[PDB]
Amino acid sequence: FVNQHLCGSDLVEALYLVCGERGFFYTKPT
Amino acid sequence: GIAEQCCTSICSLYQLENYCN
Repeated sequence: FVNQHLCGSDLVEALYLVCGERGFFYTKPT
Repeated sequence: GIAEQCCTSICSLYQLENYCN
């Protein structure tokens, strides 16, 4: 992880590596 | 809108860890 933007698998690859068992929320519409 | 702040700006491994569950 560094100082870059995210989106798509980039956001999950981070949420999945930071959450894993706690899964992640990830929103879009609201 | 985490994506709007994590897709138009930036995130940190803990800031992203805060969006768990």
